[PDB]
Amino acid sequence: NSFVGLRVVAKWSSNGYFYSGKITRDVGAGKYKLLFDDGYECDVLGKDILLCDPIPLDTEVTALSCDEYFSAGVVKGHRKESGCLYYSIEKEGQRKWYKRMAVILSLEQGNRLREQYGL
Amino acid sequence: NSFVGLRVVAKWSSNGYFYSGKITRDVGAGKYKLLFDDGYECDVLGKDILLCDPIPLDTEVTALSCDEYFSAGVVKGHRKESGCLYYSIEKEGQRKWYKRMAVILSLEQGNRLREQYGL
Repeated sequence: NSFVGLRVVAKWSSNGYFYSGKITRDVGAGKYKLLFDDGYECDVLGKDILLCDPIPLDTEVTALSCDEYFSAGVVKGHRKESGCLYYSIEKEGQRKWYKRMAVILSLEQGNRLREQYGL
Repeated sequence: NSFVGLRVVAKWSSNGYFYSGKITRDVGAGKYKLLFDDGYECDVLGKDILLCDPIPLDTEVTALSCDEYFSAGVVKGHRKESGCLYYSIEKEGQRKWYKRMAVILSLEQGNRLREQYGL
């Protein structure tokens, strides 16, 4: 049951989005240190951490982009190119590719995925 | 007079990068509430906030990319298309376009700009 170095989607704020990152260390009491893709390293409780290296397909997510700001869409495909992972988020009936860090889950979506994928 | 609604590059961690965002509110004691482009809204001290809506040209920055991870480069141009702003970061003698959220300043790089652009 090694959970070190596994990419996970976890929230680091009491009321915030579930941002993507990777587990850098497994501390006691189920509190894992996560280095997030944006460079912020901090400790997060297992409940707040979702063990989803590939974002599940056909899962509602929040896509962050300069255009449309914080849109809501559904994953409709994955594409790993030269290590870079992209998710095909369908917003308003239109599929667009978003980087791993450009896709984060809302509180409701994170809670929905916690039941199945939750540390 | 007011700094609210002005894009700024500020750090929200004691030892962290200067992430881009926008001032959502001006609170007392020079402590401004910033909504960052990643959706994290929190209060930041004026020292940690850099007033640079367009990232300064010919300024050393840290480009975050899936490939090359946290590379370092220098801005060599800007391009705003349909609101989306891209910076031409020159890494290893090669100019590559990065989104606004894809470019963040390091501790030393951000400090170097504090003397000029610092709240």
